[PDB]
Amino acid sequence: GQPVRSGEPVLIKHIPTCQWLATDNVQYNNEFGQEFEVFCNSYQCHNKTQNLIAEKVGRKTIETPMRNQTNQNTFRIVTALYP
Amino acid sequence: YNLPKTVPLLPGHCFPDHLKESHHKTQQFTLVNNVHCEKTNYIEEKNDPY
Amino acid sequence: RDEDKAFSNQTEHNRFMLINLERQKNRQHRQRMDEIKEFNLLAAKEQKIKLKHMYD
Amino acid sequence: QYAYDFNPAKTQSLQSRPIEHNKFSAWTGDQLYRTSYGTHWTSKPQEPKTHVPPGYA
Amino acid sequence: MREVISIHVGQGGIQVGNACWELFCLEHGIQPDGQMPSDRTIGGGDDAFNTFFSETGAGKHVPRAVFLDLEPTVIDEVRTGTYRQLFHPEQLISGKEDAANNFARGHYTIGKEIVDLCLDRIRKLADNCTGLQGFLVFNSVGGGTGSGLGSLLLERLSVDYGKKSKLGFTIYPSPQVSTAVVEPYNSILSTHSLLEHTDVAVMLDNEAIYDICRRNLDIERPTYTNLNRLIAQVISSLTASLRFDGALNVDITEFQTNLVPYPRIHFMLSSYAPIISAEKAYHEQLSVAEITNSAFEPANMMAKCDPRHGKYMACSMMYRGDVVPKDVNASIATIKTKRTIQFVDWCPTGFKVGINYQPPTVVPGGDLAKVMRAVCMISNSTAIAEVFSRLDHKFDLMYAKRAFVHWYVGEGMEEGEFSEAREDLAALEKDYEEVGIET
Amino acid sequence: MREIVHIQGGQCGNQIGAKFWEVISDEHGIDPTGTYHGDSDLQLERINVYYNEATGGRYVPRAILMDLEPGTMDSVRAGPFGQLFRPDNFVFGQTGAGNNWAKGHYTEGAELIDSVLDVVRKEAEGCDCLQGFQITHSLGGGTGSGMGTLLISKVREEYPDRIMETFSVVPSPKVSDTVVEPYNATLSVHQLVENADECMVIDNEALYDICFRTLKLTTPTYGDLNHLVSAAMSGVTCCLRFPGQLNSDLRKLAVNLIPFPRLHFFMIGFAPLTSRGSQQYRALTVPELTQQMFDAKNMMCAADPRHGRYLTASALFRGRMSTKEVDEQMLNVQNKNSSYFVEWIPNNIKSSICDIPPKGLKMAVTFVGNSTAIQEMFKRVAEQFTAMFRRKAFLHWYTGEGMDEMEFTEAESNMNDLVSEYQQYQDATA
Amino acid sequence: MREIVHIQGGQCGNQIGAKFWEVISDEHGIDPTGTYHGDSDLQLERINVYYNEATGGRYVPRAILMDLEPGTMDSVRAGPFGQLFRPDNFVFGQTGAGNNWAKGHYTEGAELIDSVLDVVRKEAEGCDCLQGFQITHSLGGGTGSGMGTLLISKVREEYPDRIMETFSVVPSPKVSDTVVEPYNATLSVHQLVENADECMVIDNEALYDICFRTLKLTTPTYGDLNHLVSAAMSGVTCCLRFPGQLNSDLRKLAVNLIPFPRLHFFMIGFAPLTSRGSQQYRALTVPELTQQMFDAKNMMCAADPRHGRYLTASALFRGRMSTKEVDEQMLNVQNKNSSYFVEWIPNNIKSSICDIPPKGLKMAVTFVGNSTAIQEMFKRVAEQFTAMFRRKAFLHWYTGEGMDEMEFTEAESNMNDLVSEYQQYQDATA
Amino acid sequence: MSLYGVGLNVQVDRIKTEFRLYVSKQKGGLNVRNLRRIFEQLDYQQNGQLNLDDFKAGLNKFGFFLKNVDYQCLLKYFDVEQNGNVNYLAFLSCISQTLNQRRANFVLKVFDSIDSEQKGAVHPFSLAERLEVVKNKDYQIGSKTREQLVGEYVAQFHKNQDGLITRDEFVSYYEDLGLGISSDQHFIEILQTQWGIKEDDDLAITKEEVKGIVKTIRQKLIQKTKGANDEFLLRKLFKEFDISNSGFLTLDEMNAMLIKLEIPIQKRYLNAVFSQLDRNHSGVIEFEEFVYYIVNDPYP
Ligand SMILES: Nc1nc2c(ncn2[C@@H]2O[C@H](COP(=O)(O)OP(=O)(O)OP(=O)(O)O)[C@@H](O)[C@H]2O)c(=O)[nH]1
Ligand SMILES: Nc1nc2c(ncn2[C@@H]2O[C@H](COP(=O)(O)OP(=O)(O)O)[C@@H](O)[C@H]2O)c(=O)[nH]1
Ligand SMILES: Nc1nc2c(ncn2[C@@H]2O[C@H](COP(=O)(O)OP(=O)(O)O)[C@@H](O)[C@H]2O)c(=O)[nH]1
Ligand SMILES: [Mg+2]
Repeated sequence: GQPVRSGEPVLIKHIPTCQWLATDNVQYNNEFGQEFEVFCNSYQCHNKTQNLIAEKVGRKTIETPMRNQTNQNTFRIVTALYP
Repeated sequence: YNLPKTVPLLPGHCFPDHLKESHHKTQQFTLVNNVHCEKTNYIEEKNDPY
Repeated sequence: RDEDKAFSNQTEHNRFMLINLERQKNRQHRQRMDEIKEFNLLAAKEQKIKLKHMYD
Repeated sequence: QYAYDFNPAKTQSLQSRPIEHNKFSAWTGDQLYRTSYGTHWTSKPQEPKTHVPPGYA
Repeated sequence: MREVISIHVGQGGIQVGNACWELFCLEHGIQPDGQMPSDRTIGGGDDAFNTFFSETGAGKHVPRAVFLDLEPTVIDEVRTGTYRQLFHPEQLISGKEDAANNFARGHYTIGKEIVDLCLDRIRKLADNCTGLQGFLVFNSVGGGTGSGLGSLLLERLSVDYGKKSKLGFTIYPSPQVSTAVVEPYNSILSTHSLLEHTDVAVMLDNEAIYDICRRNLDIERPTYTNLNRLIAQVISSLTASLRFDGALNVDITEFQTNLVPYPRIHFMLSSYAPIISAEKAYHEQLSVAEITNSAFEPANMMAKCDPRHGKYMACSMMYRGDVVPKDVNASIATIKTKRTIQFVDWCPTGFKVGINYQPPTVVPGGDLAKVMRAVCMISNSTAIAEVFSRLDHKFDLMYAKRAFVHWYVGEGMEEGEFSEAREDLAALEKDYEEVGIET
Repeated sequence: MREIVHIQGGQCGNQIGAKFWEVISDEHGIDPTGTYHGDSDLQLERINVYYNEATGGRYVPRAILMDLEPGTMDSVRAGPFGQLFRPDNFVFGQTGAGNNWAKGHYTEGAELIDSVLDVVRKEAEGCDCLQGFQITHSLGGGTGSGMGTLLISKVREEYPDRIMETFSVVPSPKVSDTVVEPYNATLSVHQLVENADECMVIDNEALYDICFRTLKLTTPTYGDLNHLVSAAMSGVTCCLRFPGQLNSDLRKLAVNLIPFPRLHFFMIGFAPLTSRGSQQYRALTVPELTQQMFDAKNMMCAADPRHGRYLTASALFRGRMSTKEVDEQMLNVQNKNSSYFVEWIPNNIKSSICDIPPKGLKMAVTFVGNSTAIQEMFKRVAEQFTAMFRRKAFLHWYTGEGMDEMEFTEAESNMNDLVSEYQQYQDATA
Repeated sequence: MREIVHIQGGQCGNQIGAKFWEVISDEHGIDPTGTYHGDSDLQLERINVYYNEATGGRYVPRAILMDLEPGTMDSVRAGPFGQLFRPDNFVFGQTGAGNNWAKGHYTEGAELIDSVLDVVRKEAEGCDCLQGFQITHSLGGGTGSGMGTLLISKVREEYPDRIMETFSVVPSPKVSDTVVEPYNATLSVHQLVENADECMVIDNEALYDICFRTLKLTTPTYGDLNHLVSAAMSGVTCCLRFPGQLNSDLRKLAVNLIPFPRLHFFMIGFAPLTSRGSQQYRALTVPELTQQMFDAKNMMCAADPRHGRYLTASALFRGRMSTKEVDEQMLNVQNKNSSYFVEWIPNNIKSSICDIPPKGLKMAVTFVGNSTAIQEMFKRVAEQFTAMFRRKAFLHWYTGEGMDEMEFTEAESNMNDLVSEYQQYQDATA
Repeated sequence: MSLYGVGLNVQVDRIKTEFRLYVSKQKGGLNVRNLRRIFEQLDYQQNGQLNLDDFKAGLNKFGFFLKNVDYQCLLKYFDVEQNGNVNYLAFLSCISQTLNQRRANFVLKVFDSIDSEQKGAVHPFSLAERLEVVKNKDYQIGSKTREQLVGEYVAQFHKNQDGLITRDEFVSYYEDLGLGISSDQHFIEILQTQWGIKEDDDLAITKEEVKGIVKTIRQKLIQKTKGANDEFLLRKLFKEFDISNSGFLTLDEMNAMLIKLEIPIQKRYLNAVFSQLDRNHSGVIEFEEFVYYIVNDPYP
């Protein structure tokens, strides 16, 4: 419910899949030189957190995320410098 | 719509909080000469030129 | 109108959950801050009584 | 968003609300109004008498 | 209207009183003059101090305490010390000649000229109180005027007031550590005298506290000032329910009604947790589950007695801080399950819990750490029978040759008191044995 | 018309009454200063049941608070909504009870109860047409279990026609809050079975279980426990204050719930209750309400209902709902679990409907049921009492006030006979 | 309306269940939040089969997640699509089975299954007319095998009339994960024969072969393997949720597939399957589909059906098509390969048509058949069991908690009769 | 009933439904426009504010009665400035429908028929001439005081400063009349009988008809040739006659193309499926999109 500012890192996620848009150092060949690929994947941290036992005791809730992510999901919107 | 601005109290939703600096109890009720009496707090006036 | 009543009434429960979750998130933040408070003074007092034990 | 509030309509206590003043006679617009006559034609205290009949005692 | 009047007799009582009364002054915000801080300027003054302090009408506060001693040295220190203007001038009674470690001196010959003066002062303080809950007494059993006057005052109070509750924080001699030579003689004589005159007695021997400071507070050379600070904390938690609101309040009168199965069985030993320095406080989380377990450790007790050698008849514990009724219940259930701790058969329900909101206060220059939870536990058990037996053995060792008895018989007491006092103690030794066997 | 006066004693009684009066003030839209600020007309028609009227148009509850010590009274006066109670309704002593039934019933409460009896007499004569009394007290405490029981007895011979209601916090040995609790519990039960018209047992273990497994909140408090108790209290009497499809007061509840006069011990439960993190998945339907109603873990007592047979039960519904749906659910739950209901009475469930739901909700219900499974608590209390009385430990404290062991023996025998006759109907068959 | 509940046991069942619910939600267009966003109205007509309605119009799956240790369910909750499952449907212990059949069936399963049995009983009560159950678990694990098969026994006793399905992944001996595989695989089969209405055998070797040879995937992962299982699972009940020219539920398949009650072990296949580099060059038609359907390399089991005789078979068709070609294709393949079909049952093929194809494809076919070649899988399991059992290796763990060798003897004894029963109904001729 | 939060919206909705039901049931001389012309007499100063007593008196005069509590909810909702007085203008702003499109279509065409000289305004006597002609066959053209004698059939409307009525009010009066009547067929019959004009569209193609038509198309193709084929067959017509090779399909070409494969769709039916298929609205559709929708679509 808060306005989105231009410039800071953000996240873009698909609503039917809950998968964050991502891009990695994966080579791809095309007429426009060499460029990488864009796909959807959640680059979450590998370490597991005992969320289920936390829920039953009553310490945390589902909507609040518990696992960090890697910066491959970070995107930024860039606008024009001059009017 | 008309959504309530504040949470309504419910069997487990009041949640009293007790993180104060000092939990002191004031002696407001006193029994003297086998007669009940209480302090006159919340009632005092201050002054006026009346 | 029955469909409208269902949507209008369930929205109250939606707001209801958000209030509780937000304030509960507030309470833990304050209580955690009070735990930082305790070890703040204790850390100082450890370096305090260390010198006092050397003398007397 | 916010917690639960106790006082509705923002009713300030009369303790700080202005000061006592000369309205002690608010009810006594009809206090020396007897009802043996009266409340038969009038509802307000009767004027001081100017004339009396014989044997007024 | 919940006032307690404390009695401090002997050097042990007075030196405990100094540490005990500096905590109350700081806890309720009173400067050493009895006056509130000059600047202050908050408003809405709370008269929670009425439990211990009394208002003079305009200005200072005067404690509801009395100090007794026959040697003038320790009192003169108080009258010259930091708190000279706090106590009333004529509520510090001082004698001229010491009792000199003799029970008879302070009970028959020279203690009768002082006991009249104190009873006059006690009546004036009691007449001032409107809701007097009871009396607290502090005395050292292994001393002359400590046990002499202490026994005389308790006897006089029994007929002067009667049903008023009286609590006793005695200081019994250590099993092996000793400062005098004739402690067993006046230990029994005092114990027999106070056997039928006190309501609740707590053992406060010194060697246990020496071990606690070394083990927990990392102090290798403690002093009596350190010990008196720990004892005062026990008192503060014990009476904290009368002046700080809590979820479940407890009263002084609700101690002798639960921890005393029989009139002759009123001896009990106390424990306190967490007694910890900030060395280990920075690491431990100090949860309510952890503190309630540490209170039952025999090494953490305030008396040189092992509860593992006897049964538990009743236990009362008080929680202060941010405790929750959830975890108090859960941890207590675990204690009942533990096989290492067992209760007597005829007492299936064996606890009493008190909850208070005020966290413990910290004294500047003190040794304890600042915490959020604390528990004080008072338990009556059968294991106290061993301290009497060991104290009995030393008395029988001396009394065979009638040593030191001429120092007593010539000071107004008869020879027969030694036999009956020993006779009375002997019955109590296996009296604890009869109550502890299964039906 | 058919108003009820609220009288309470003891620490637990004072706290429960404070929470209940706060809940009632919120429900009726009364500000902390006592001035009506409701928005609908229905919140003013029946305000006379609980609130009196003073000058200036303010309302003061007809509540009486008693205690041998003013500690909890002092604590509750300074709290929120503490200004509603008039100072003349506060009666207090100077000594205290000390968790002693003898002290609270013979030597202190007996000499102190004159003033509170005067106060309750004044209130009863002041009210237009009294409907009954209700009690909140603790059986395990001294002053409560003594003075409240003695007051119950006295007001019972004085008003033999009015109804009686009690909310007793019976002790559970798991939380051994007081070592001398069996004596007080058994004596209070012996006194209560003779006079009390309704009894509702409340257990801290059941409240803890509810607050831990249902609400899923990390820091339970006596505030939350008292809120649960107060919601249960208001649910049973909502229909007396608001209109509905079927009206049912306390007299009708007793009539439709108690089979025999000595069987007047019930268990209560409130629905719906859900966690913050699980409310988004549940629905709001009468079948869900009634399936949570009969869940064993939802009860406010230590007694487990599926170990016994439901003699009679009653439900009081709040909100706009359908008679079809409610009575079909009642019939279905009665038919599918025939082993859980006694056989020689058909249709042993009563339904009541109120059109006004609690604020912030659309449907609610309160369940009161007389089940033969409560005998477990009585048997456990009696066995602890007899085990601790064989050695007659702690008996001298009670004997010092002139009591005699003949009364103890008679109370134990009455409790045993109550347990025997209460178990007899469990195996009874036609 | 003939809805089905889902039970997920073991580590494999949790992973199989996670992907299956992703496909079903996709097939009905359900977002991870729970709000319907489909394109056509047919996706909402029969949504009640798998989803329960909640507040706000969201849908929740009626699936129960069960495991002794919550390590596996911990990862699935935090990942995508971890929000659909209601938190009340997760049950977990504190120890874990650790590939010990008896520990998960006698010691830990016994004291834990009370909770999960209550939950599934509630779910079956809520539905108006239950249609059947389905269980996904593993016979090579501890929690999947022991506590998983015990719950089957309990619900079978309580619901003796409903149909039950199991998607059992019996591990293969070519490459194995657990060294105690023969024990807990053998015991589970003995308990599964007399309680499961149908059995759906899945082997890891077949899954790996399809990906490498048919899909030509150089780096397959369990995510790919779980999808192939999930695709077949939805195809079995596709006609129950969508309209079609011929209707067939789970019960109808049971009638036309099981000649005798003990012969209820099927083997599955799914068509079509092609790589991305070959989609353009292949035209999808009914003759093309039925050719891959009967190919032995396509089926989900390591058992080669060419070594036995097809007792019965059933084919489910998805997608719009006429009926003449479907009828004749089943006829022609029956005539030309008569050597692979037993004779004493004429026309042993079942055909069904559904007109809603899966997303991304125009036509799909799910194949379930009863073949005597499945006896070979039992033979090698008994072969490995007796080789390990003759030395009593690893037996101290099984008999350390009350299990006796008498159980092992009958477990293998029951297997021999099943192997013999299939062989007798393979050479018999009219 | 416990109007704590959303309850205000529910109860006022109940009141609005009750009022609509009442007015629709009586169906007769009473009208919503009759209510507004009653309020201003009680308004006195035209402030737009009325107290609870006057508001209750006015509603009771119309013949509408509610609960004592129900009146409180209306005041609480419609006292926007919290002066203790309801806003009858706001009350009449609600419980007013926007009129159905078919009703709007019929009322607009009648006004167009009356106003053949396209100014958007109609002289009052011109209307009253028509209302009198339809009512009898012997009225005759001439009358003694025809203007004032026949103007009583009109002036239920209102006129602007010029003296002519506007199209805006002509619709406005009829949509006010559309609250006492809740039957579309009865409304159309009343209007046509009043105005001597009965012209409307027969029907519109429905989603069920579109689904049936498209199922007919997709099934007819399958019968031809084999499963892998018929995509080439569909593309073959476009190859045979798409001269410009642009790749766009027109309505005329699609109609003729479907004529070739023994599928003679009606023009109205063909328009409906054509309009449903495209969303760009230029009248041209890519052939690839058409063949995709026809062949490769999981849903009907
Ligand atoms: N724990 C503790 N014990 C003390 C303290 N001061 C004195 N004692 C005890 O007091 C006992 C001896 O008594 P005294 O200190 O001489 O004072 P007394 O009890 O009045 O005896 P008299 O000398 O006859 O007056 C010693 O055995 C100590 O155990 C103290 O500060 N802390
Ligand atoms: N539910 C609930 N129980 C309480 C509360 N306060 C006290 N209790 C219970 O009351 C018991 C003690 O009662 P007590 O204070 O001795 O009663 P009293 O002697 O009449 O004042 C404890 O076991 C508590 O469980 C409360 O606010 N809520
Ligand atoms: N098809 C499939 N099999 C799996 C998956 N994860 C594990 N397995 C198989 O499960 C077997 C191990 O089962 P195990 O975890 O011990 O079962 P549990 O003890 O009941 O939880 C291995 O042989 C794996 O091949 C999966 O995601 N898909
Ligand atoms: Mg000395």
